[PDB]
Amino acid sequence: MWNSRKVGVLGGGQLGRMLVESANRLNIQVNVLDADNSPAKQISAHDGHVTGSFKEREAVRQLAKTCDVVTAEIEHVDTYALEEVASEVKIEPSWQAIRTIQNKFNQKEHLRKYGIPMAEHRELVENTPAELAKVGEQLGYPLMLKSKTMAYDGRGNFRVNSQDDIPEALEALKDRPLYAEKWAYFKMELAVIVVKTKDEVLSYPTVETVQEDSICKLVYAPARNVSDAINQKAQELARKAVAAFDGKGVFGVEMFLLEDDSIMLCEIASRIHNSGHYTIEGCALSQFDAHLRAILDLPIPAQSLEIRQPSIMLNIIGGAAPDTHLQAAECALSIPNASIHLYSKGAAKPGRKMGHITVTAPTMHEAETHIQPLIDVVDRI
Amino acid sequence: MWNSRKVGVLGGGQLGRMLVESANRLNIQVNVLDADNSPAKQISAHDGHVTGSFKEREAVRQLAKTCDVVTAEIEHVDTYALEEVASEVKIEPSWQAIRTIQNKFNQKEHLRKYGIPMAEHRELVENTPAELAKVGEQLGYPLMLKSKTRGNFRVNSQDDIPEALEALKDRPLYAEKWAYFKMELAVIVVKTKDEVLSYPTVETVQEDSICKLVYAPARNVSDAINQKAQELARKAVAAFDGKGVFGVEMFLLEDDSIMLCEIASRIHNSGHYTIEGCALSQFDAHLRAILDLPIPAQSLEIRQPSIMLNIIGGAAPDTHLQAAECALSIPNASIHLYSKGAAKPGRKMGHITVTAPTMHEAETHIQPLIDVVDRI
Ligand SMILES: Nc1ncnc2c1ncn2[C@@H]1O[C@H](COP(=O)(O)OP(=O)(O)O)[C@@H](O)[C@H]1O
Ligand SMILES: Nc1ncnc2c1ncn2[C@@H]1O[C@H](COP(=O)(O)OP(=O)(O)O)[C@@H](O)[C@H]1O
Ligand SMILES: Nc1cncn1[C@@H]1O[C@H](COP(=O)(O)O)[C@@H](O)[C@H]1O
Ligand SMILES: Nc1cncn1[C@@H]1O[C@H](COP(=O)(O)O)[C@@H](O)[C@H]1O
Ligand SMILES: [Mg+2]
Ligand SMILES: [Mg+2]
Ligand code: NA
Repeated sequence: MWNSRKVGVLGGGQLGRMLVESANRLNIQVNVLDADNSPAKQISAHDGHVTGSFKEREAVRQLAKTCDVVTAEIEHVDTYALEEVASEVKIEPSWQAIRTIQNKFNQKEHLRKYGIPMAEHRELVENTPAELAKVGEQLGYPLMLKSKTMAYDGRGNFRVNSQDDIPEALEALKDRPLYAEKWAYFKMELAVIVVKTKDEVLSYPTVETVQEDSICKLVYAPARNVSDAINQKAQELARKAVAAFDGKGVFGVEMFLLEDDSIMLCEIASRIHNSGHYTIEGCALSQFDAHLRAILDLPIPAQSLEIRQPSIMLNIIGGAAPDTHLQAAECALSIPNASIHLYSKGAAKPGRKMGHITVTAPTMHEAETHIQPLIDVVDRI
Repeated sequence: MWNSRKVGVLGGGQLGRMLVESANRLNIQVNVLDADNSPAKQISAHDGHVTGSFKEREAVRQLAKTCDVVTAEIEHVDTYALEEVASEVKIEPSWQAIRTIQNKFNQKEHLRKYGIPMAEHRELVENTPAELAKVGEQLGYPLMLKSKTRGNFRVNSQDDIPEALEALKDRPLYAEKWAYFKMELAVIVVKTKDEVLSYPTVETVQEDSICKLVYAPARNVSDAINQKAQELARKAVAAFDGKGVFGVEMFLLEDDSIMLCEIASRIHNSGHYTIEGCALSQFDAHLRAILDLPIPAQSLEIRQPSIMLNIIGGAAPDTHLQAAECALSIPNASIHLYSKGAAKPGRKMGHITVTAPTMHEAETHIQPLIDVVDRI
């Protein structure tokens, strides 16, 4: 009815899985495109999934020929197959938004036309040290070396501190299209989850995030020690970046806070984002519930995106050992107020996002205290 | 690891479903024994499930054979069948405790040995008019005609006896002395290998004999009554062997004293609010309890006032859809549909839990949904 439609999700990792939990609560059929038995398929026992990859032309097209709206839980999808099937199903958010967004360098130039403040950069026309060395004397060291495509979870980033790191950097991001970014000296990082609807623009509070080795680690929601003046500029900034893109759906906005208190965009995501996991226990409508509603033109009471109590989300990243992530979840079993989410991801690879723990509390202070020991254990591994 | 043990659950209705939701978060495998595509199995795509009824000796024996522990999501389960296998698989909570509980008369007699304040009652051996009549004289009217095993009949005076008896024909009974409560109460208790914990006392509301609404916590009920209820609950449940979540329904008497209504040996309707209401739901709590995992006390506390509205089948096989479609627009409304599909009259189709910082506030948001459901 309002829930008879089928939703095609390109990608079926943890994100796709949180989306399915939300789908399941409303009895909306979610057909997933990804490997068999992926995280999302694991909790949706029916026959509509499609086996194959989201960057796969014919797999992308089959999914679409069987669903009323096709969405994505990842950006590195075949937007060409999507333009091809644009006539057979609705796509939200838009294939052009995804195509743009999926190339970081391209995303950025798209936004610069829009006024968006963002770190200086230089594309790398070949992958020579000569080239890099050059760009180095153009924007200084260190600098962030980055792959234009396929990057997520710090996977296409490489900090270059000196000209002596050059070969390692290049090796590291071997055979990928690159660009370098002038350093961003942030006093903190922020993120706003924006929701684009048929007739409205909604958003959650600004949160403070902490990244290490280029990967998100913690999220404090709402953001600590930030004036309502900053929260605000942050929010405007985020809505602006989003308005630059076509589509209904949840959008993730990453910004850096300058020592000067001014704001910079770090990157924009045309999907459900790690920065918003706290919404599950943190608000009445999680980002995941929100996103389905948006792409299905279902209501979204704004009150439901307000934060119920303070919270902190800690990621459970693969460590040196492959058992290691379990030890963290295990410790979480004893943190008061800690909600544990394991991704059913398989082999835990170092740096691999394997699950998250979200801790709430009537006050940050107290949420901070409940979680310390778990960060402590997490830290020593 | 700590989450490599297998859980087999008898039943795959909305209860097993939420129980499955919780294990999927922990990636703990659940083999459900029930029909195919049961609400629960649909959210658990693996091959360990068993197709059958939890009333058939063999379906059951098959499930134990593939689990570490066996638990249940419905009370009417075969406990002799379960008994048989307590040799091959651990059963939590006890088949004995289950067996005792699923008979309300026996459940009742075990609990008097323990001091559980309850209604006086009288066992009907004959299901004869003359026998009932006598009882009535000791107990007074009206009184509650009850089956030990929809199964109740309020009897007002001598004359209703007749109607009252066919009314509960086939079944054996005992009648209960009237309870003049001013409110109904419920406590979700958690029996751990080591302790008996409870979540807060909540107020429950019925309609046509089916839970309709629950107010968490119970409205304008002093802190003392709350704790008294919690105490009584914990104490009755401690009279049982085995681990796991137990739901205890109580009567608040006019004099503010508490009387036990009944105990259910499992995750129970009155506790659904614990999903959005507490850091650890009753589903989360059960899985931990049975598997011996920590259960931090604070995680059992109510984060904010919440109200759960059950979504009950009406006359139309779609109506639940109205309720939920109306709820899409209710502020702070967390919707739970059971994928039971086919709406029949009075069937439990889903539930909605609405939260807010204050109970008054939640009542305000949910009102219209109530009217809605009421309109139909
Ligand atoms: N210019 C930069 N200067 C300093 N640190 C950066 C810069 N760009 C990225 N980072 C750091 O790495 C994190 C992840 O980088 P990002 O560009 O967001 O890639 P990913 O797609 O893999 O998220 C950022 O949150 C920030 O900590
Ligand atoms: N002794 C009693 N006097 C008044 N009402 C009673 C009595 N016993 C049961 N009831 C009412 O009947 C409803 C169902 O009774 P209960 O013993 O819980 O039966 P069931 O297991 O069938 O729900 C109760 O929740 C309460 O309203
Ligand atoms: N982190 C991220 C960025 N873009 C998508 N994801 C999530 O990460 C997945 C899987 O990452 P992994 O490479 O560890 O399997 C995606 O499908 C989605 O759920
Ligand atoms: N109503 C109830 C009573 N005891 C448990 N349940 C739940 O009801 C389900 C089945 O309800 P139905 O008869 O409508 O199919 C059971 O599996 C369990 O979840
Ligand atoms: Mg990022
Ligand atoms: Mg009852
Ligand atoms: Na950092």
